Amino acid sequence: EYSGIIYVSRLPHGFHEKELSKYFAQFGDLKEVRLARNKKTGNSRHYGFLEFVNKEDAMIAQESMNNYLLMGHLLQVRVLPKGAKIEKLYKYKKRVPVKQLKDNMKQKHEERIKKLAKSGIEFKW
Amino acid sequence: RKLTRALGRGEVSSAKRLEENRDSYTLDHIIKERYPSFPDAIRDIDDALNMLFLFSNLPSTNQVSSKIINDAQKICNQWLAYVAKERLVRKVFVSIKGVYYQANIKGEEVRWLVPFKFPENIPSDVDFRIMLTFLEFYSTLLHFVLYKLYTDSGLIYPPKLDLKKDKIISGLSSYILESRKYDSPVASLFSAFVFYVSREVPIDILEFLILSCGGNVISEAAMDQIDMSKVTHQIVDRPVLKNKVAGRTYIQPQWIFDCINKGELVPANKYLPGEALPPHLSPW
Amino acid sequence: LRKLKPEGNLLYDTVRKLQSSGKVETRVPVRKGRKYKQKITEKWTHKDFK
Amino acid sequence: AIPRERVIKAVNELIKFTSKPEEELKKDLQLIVVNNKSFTGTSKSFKLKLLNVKHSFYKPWKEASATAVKDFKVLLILKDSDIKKVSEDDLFDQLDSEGIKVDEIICGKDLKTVYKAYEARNAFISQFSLILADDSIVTSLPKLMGGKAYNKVETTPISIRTHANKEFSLTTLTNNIKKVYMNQLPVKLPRGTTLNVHLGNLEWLRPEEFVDNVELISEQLIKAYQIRSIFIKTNRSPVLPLYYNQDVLDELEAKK
Amino acid sequence: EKKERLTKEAAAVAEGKSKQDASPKPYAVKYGLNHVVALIENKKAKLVLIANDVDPIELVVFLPALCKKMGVPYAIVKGKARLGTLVNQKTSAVAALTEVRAEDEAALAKLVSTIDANFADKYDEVKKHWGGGILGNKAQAKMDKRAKNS
Amino acid sequence: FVRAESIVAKTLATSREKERIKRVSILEDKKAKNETQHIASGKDFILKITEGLIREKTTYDGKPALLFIVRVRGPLAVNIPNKAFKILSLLRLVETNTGVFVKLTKNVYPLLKVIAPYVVIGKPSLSSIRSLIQKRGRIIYKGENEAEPHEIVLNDNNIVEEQLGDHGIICVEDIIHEIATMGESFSVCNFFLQPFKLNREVSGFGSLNRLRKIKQREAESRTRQFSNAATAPVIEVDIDSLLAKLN
RNA sequence: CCUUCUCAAACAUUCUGUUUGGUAGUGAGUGAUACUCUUUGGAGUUAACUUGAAAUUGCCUUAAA
Repeated sequence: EYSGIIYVSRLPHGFHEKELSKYFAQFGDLKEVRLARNKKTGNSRHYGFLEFVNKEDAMIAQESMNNYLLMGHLLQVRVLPKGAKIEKLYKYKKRVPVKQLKDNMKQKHEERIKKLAKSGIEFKW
Repeated sequence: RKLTRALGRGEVSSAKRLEENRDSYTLDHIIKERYPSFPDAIRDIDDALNMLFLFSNLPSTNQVSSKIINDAQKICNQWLAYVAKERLVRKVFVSIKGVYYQANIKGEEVRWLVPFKFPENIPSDVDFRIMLTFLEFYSTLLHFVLYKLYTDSGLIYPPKLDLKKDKIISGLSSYILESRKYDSPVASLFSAFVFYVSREVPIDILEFLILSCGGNVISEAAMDQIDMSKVTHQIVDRPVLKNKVAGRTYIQPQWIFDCINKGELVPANKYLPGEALPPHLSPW
Repeated sequence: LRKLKPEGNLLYDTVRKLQSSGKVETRVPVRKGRKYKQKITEKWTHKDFK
Repeated sequence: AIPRERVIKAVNELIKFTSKPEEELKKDLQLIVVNNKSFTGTSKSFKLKLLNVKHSFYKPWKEASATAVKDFKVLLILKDSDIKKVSEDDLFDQLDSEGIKVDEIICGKDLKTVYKAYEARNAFISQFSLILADDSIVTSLPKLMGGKAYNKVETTPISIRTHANKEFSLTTLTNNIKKVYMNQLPVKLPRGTTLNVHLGNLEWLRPEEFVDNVELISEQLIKAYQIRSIFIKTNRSPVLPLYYNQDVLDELEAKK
Repeated sequence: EKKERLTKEAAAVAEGKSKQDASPKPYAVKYGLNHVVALIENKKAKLVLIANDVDPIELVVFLPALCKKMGVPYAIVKGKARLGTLVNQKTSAVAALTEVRAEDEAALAKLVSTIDANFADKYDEVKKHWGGGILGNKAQAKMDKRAKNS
Repeated sequence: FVRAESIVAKTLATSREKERIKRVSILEDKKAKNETQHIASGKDFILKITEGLIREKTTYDGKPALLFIVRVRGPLAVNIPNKAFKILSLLRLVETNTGVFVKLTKNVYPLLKVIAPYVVIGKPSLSSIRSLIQKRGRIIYKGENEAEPHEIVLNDNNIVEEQLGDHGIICVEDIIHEIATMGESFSVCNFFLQPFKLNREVSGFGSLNRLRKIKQREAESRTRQFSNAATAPVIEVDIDSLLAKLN
């Protein structure tokens, strides 16, 4: 038999933790919610997780929204076995001397030149 | 019902088709059988004109359908332009509830109101659709009788109105007259006069009187968007007045009221405010 | 005359003229009213969706 | 500037290198790269810097895709008011004479209606290699067509002076498209310091024309962005220094 | 719309001299029952719709079986006037879709993927179950009190 | 219940509004800072839409003038942003189909540019303002009574004396001249006037008037353009013809 | 169940030329060529290739009722 945790999928844009919380409050008191945001130019990879409190709340929500529709994604949803222990996905926003390095440039210029020379593709300079 | 069926089923092109393809009702046969025709009509138009000039002033909201209002305003101004161009007013009496008039139009002397142009407030205790229906009947009535009037005078009925005038004043300069002596003496009083009215006083009742008693006019407020060449008179109801000039007498409208109400053309001696007034000297 | 505040509601007064001159009966516009409950209950379909 | 004989022997060196050791298609197309001081940071522009060139390679490209299967070809996307104004008869009068041909004409309402279905969107546009869009539209596009087009420079859009100020008529653009086809080419500018450019391919025009073309763009780029150093490869090879400027290197911490 | 199309195309064929194809192609549902069932067994449908509420049910019972056989994604809509709303008839009792403008190809293709999600597994349980085994409240309370006492 | 489709469309609409308001606000910030190397176009523009319709674009080069505006509902999903809630709460245009006048300038132009999708705009005529103020208009007034859950229609110019005699102002006709000719500073009047509660042009929900609602929505979504370009012109109409319906 | 930053200047007229600036994205991944930084922490830049928008875990009031 299952756990209260749920897996969801195929989310569209504009659908965030606030939307999940306010929507799925209706199917009972929600314990905690979390979705999948990118850690780079932070936007969703269109899935998430939730447990409202209960196994029965989870399964009735799944029975309702198993193949639910909106514009041209459609939500699929999975009740899990016991536990399954949401652990991760901290929320991520959109993350935002001269002569010494000149000698470094000057020497590694020669280094790349000898590297292409010993490939071997011969070169002056 | 058909339209409702249509809009439930969609079919909005068909709904427009239904609405354009209908022929609503008219009341010409009702009038021209109920009133035989002319003297009775002009006798009993008074209660019509009262409610019309009321509805032209009161505000638009639900229960109003302000197309109604602009129609009533149009026929009101048509009526006023006809009677003022043909120079018939016989009494005037200012009061708190607007002003009553009196005119010997083709025999019987019709008395009627034109209220003050101000934002009255509504009870929401009166029942309205009855009064609207009254108005629709009266509007049709006046449309018929006024067509008859313009025609028997001989005139281009109904009057066009130039938008550049309508957008500045929306007055009696609008609804311009095109054809196809007088009441002797009280027509053509102020003959060859010019009144520069101050902005301070409301033209809403000055201009019917002034144009009935023939004389040209210019307003202060009229030139807000855009000469005093031959101006003869100045009018104001302000305590202080400046820079007053010698070309004009600086007078009050009770002068006009007494002048037409007695047909005497009293001087402007008891005038040039802020001296007090000969109080109203009502006709009754 | 700028001082002049008009007074008296022409709606009330002309309606008095209407009721006075024997054209119309004296009346309220009075708003809605029901005698019985017009009972609510649930459709068959919502009742048996199980 | 670069020694032109160094440029000559460099291109000879590249072609004789790649002459002998999908694979050749991946490994033959020429790329040219440049480092600069630093590019415009925290500002993701998507315009393309248009260089002037004397010999374009798109005529070889159509000549090569006539044999190959990819069918190198053009796109042209317009404002909504314009497809009714324009037709294929006019370009049939104009462009076949000087010897090219447009493939189709299309609008943005069609972009947002029939080139949704993102699969079908990318499948549609990946057929196209060369993209021409309006100055008016270029800002609006990336909400419409999406970054799959913009990562690749083939798909990535470009403005064009369409509107003869005002009340656009065709000829002011029909000559401009001839100019940008035959005598100008794009350049992209990413974040950071590095900038690669898909110059062309080795089966297209000879080294004797490629050499003065690269000389042209290099001399107009050294003045443009205060570039750091210049290299080349074809799609695996290590970087070939043909201009390594050092007076440009000393002002970097002077900026600080 | 037809008569506007005709008064267009009469001038179009009189002056422009087309083949009566100057006007464009239509893209529309196809709504006669015999039309539908003829198109099926040519497999010229991508979605058909079926109305539950038909008392002459013999008209309709063969359709889901036949659509299953020909592998076409049937669907039983609730309401026949609902289907008439989109043909401009009172009742149609079916509608179909065979050819679409490109801008809803994904819409249709995904709609099919919803429909078979709603039906393909439900087909096993619809047929093994004889509906309508239900009693009224008095008999129900009778047997409930009997089970309670026993 | 809360219509999940409506939830997500609401989120998208408010996010799009957030994008465009931030866009134009920071645009105007860098305009005022005058570092104008990277801006698409450095000047205002004015589209005077008139009557498939007739379009005329122009620039301000103020030459200041006045305008009259109305809150219209929309667009169509949005839970509002603070960065227009504060503005229109100051301007007293919420509880919509409400009218207020305004004096135009460069301080206030971009405020029109942000509020524009929520609102309809155009200049009035002398007849139109005269009709408006003689038919409509209200006052908050205090003394000897009346702890102000209060409203008063204009019927007394002695109120204009006792509240604007300090300005040397009586005579709401004289107020109207001040307004129409842009006389002495326009601002006691704007802060005072208790702005106009106009009427919805069509009540209905009979099968007839529903049709007029649909035609009305066709007309407004035709004439208005929520282009959100951040360089697009302002929109201006025949208000003289419109408030004939709306008054 | 919305629907997308769909033009601005300068010049001299060529209805047409030069320059100017104007976009921060569906995501998932596939392997892979080179450049900066600074301390290992790799952050950012660099060829092209698939996927039905795919998927399980990377500190305001009439748009009401």
